[PDB]
Amino acid sequence: DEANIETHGMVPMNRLTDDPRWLPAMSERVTRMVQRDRNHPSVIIWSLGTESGHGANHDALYRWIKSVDPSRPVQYEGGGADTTATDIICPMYARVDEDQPFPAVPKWSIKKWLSLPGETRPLILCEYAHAMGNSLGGFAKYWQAFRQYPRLQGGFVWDWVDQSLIKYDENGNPWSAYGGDFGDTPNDRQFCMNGLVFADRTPH
Amino acid sequence: SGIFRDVSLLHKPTTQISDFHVATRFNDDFSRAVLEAEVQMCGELRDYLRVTVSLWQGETQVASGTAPFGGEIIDERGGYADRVTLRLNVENPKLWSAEIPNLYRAVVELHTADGTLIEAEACDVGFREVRIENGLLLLNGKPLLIRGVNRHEHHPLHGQVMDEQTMVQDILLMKQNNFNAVRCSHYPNHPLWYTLCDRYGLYVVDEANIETHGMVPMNRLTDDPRWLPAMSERVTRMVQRDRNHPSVIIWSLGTESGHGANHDALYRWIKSVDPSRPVQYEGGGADTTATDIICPMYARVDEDQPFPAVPKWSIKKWLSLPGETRPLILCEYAHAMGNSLGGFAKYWQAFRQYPRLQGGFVWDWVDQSLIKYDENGNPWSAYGGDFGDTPNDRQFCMNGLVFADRTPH
Ligand code: NA
Ligand code: NA
Ligand code: NA
Ligand code: NA
Repeated sequence: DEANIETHGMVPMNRLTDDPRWLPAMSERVTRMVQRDRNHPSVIIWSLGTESGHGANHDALYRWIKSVDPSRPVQYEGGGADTTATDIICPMYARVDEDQPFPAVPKWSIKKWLSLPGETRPLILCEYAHAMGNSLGGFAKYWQAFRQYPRLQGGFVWDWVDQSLIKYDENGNPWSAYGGDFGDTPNDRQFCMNGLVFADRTPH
Repeated sequence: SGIFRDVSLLHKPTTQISDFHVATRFNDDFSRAVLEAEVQMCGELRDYLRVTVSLWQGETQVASGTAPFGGEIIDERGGYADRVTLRLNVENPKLWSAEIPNLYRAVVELHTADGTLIEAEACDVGFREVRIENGLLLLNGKPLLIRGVNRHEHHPLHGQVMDEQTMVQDILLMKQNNFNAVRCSHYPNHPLWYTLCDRYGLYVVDEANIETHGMVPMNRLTDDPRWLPAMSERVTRMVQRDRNHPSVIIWSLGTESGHGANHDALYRWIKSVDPSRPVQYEGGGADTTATDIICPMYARVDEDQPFPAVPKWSIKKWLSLPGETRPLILCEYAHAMGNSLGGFAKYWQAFRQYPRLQGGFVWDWVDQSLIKYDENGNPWSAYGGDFGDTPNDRQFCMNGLVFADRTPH
């Protein structure tokens, strides 16, 4: 269960989440979620949101959940996927054997990530195997690793269903539309379609 | 068998230096060091006795300390009247490493209050700190990458007798081929070996002469308290002999003797007597309670070998097993028997990518072949069984990177 918080477009990404002025707004998105869904057994992990960098507000809210509901681990990928605000190493698109040493927030090979000096947490990708169009190449490599490494406990494919929308031609025939087809601009065209199934749930 | 090592006569005074330990501790950035030297004596105790430990860097005396015998109070019965600890401060010490083997000379003088010398002992001193922190083996605060090799004391003509020329030839070839460490497989070496490693610069794993591979199970003796005495002497007498050599950075409890209670006892003994060096031992699974380092033999890079009780996990997988945090250094890998070393590059790619994978020691340095001569008097290389010896294990004694005569494979 994930809080409705994402400030991806900010520069840097944690500009708001590290600002105490936004702590109240963020806290409500976290605390009200917990108060609402804390009795559902299906919910086994709480998430502070996504792509909002790592701000002090995250640390405060991470602790609030740990204090209010100890029965569920708390995770958050922002700021490097292994910050002090997450109980689980939850990278997005970190590869199996290849490192992507980006400055500040590198994406280490998941196998290498587990044994970095002093690291002991389990690793579960919150996003991996981007299923955009003709994709999922190398998917088998992730599962061989998941099965061989005890602490590599899986991940969440990105994602389930294409976010395409229906439009109609002059004859009333419907067609699948993506970014920009509604005169919307700027737009990121087909990047909204990353699913394993088509919008009508027909499988890719 | 036989008297395969040097024999000599040593004359010592009645009142003598019976033992001395040198230690070097540092501050956070190694900009300052303290050389601590514990000295013991035998003979009659007298107030006029003194010990002076002086540290030299070339012909320049950098530090010196003098004090009468009588250690600090230790327990309800006092202290050691026959011991004294000198402590010397050393600013900006030149650090020792296999890269730059900086050495100082420590001179231990036993003398009277006004300067009459009774006798003097000394050793080469290498200022270096070896420690494991956050899962990494650190040398002077930096994570090592062991480019090691196992080296038996072998000579095609002289057998197991070691000479300076041969030792020097090996060290030069090792360094010329980018090796920075050696393992005394599987016993304390000829004393000159350590002196050469100290001066030329090689990291050394000093190993007790203990191997019971042929027992069934392998720990039948090492887990038997009845064999604790024999085992303890091979470990303790080794530490007492080589503890002042800077090249020795790790103690080994032996090899292929399974894991028994005796190993646990001796592991603790070393940890208590010499906290300056990590202790390792591969028996019983390479990651038992008797080793500070995960030190498997022939564990593969990506492929697991799930043997029961003592599995050899892929080294990358071994590091992150739940609860594991220790560094991993193979005490043996890349068995170089005959046309071999295929897949060697896979190990080094992993060593470089994973911080906690800090290398290993190749098996091994030189073929254990021996020279025999034909009816025409011409020499040829022989192996298992060529001397009538039986049972024997044939060519299995030749696993080196170089031929017995040191010609490279
Ligand atoms: Na797993
Ligand atoms: Na997308
Ligand atoms: Na490494
Ligand atoms: Na062999």
